[PDB]
Amino acid sequence: MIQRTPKIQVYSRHPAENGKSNFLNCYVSGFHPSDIEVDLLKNGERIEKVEHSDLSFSKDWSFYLLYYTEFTPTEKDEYACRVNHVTLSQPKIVKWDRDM
Amino acid sequence: GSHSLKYFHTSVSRPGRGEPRFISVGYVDDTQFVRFDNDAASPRMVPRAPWMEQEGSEYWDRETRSARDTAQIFRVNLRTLRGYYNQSEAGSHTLQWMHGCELGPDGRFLRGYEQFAYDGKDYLTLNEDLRSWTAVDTAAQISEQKSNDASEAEHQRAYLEDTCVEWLHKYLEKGKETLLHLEPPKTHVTHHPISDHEATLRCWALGFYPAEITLTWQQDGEGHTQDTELVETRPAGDGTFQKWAAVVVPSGEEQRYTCHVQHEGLPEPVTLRW
Amino acid sequence: RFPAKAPLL
Ligand SMILES: [Zn+2]
Ligand SMILES: [Zn+2]
Ligand SMILES: [Zn+2]
Repeated sequence: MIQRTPKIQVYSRHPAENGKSNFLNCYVSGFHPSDIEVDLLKNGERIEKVEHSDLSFSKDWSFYLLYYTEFTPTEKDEYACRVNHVTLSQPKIVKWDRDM
Repeated sequence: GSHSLKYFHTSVSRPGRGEPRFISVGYVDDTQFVRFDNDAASPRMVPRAPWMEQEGSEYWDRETRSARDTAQIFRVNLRTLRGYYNQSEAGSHTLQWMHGCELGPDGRFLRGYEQFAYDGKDYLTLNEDLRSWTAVDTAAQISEQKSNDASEAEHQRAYLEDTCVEWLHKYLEKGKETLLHLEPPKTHVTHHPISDHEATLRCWALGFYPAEITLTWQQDGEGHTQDTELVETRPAGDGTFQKWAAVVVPSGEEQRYTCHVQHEGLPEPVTLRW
Repeated sequence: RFPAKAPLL
């Protein structure tokens, strides 16, 4: 019964530009077992229609999922990803930095 | 170029709730094209790439029947394995199965794969000759002996060498303009000062396909070592991938550092400064 | 093409 903790990246599909439509991605990977809670946050609040890819896994059997939502970055809106898993001692929150 | 058809199967037991959850996805190279998820009234194989939504219902009915039966086999296997390990029926367990064939540059069969995993660890692995198995414990040795008595490795080899190769050619034809298309990375360097005397140079590679790529930081002169931060290659969400590599350099000494990007879509490697 | 069956373990 090996348990692996998830790796998280929060990023945009295209380079960000305020007032222009884009896609916000949360990439979760390297985790096991498969069940996982991933939410995209806008100014701390949960976005309500988030789509995710179909469960697949890497050569080491750990799973990966992409969670994405259309969004329009602004100078004032802060976006983040909240991930929780059986391996985490607390839910992990990663803020979106348009430079990473 | 080489190509491969791969399938990844996942089955998770639901104690006290009946049938286990079965999810299966198929890939041509780094392009998913099909998915089956048994969490429905009458679940069906569905297309997950545009070049697959022209196929007749005969194909989808055939794939739905094959996927449904494999889901039933995994339900038996999960029960069998929790018998081997003397595990209670109240715990949830995962059985993962991945297999696939790989073509060489000449378009012919070169390699086949098949592997089984239970609760995230290796369980039973088909060996490179596609004739023998490798077990990780006594419990997987019963599974190996059952397969050897039923000539199962011969059955899997026949699928990998014949069926998988024949249908990979068909898939590579229907999605010719995308699957055989190489997408070069679009590259640029950004500059982020850590302190008055240090700065970060981040080298971006955006919108490339396939996912295989190499980013390295080099410094003018020889014998140098760079402590490069390297992120896992990530999907852009549109079929291409992203990656970046960062290095910390002293302020004013930025021009002596260089980013080198290699990719199948690049006739020659590209070079970047800031 | 999905395999017709999966090995019995
Ligand atoms: Zn057989
Ligand atoms: Zn192109
Ligand atoms: Zn200083």
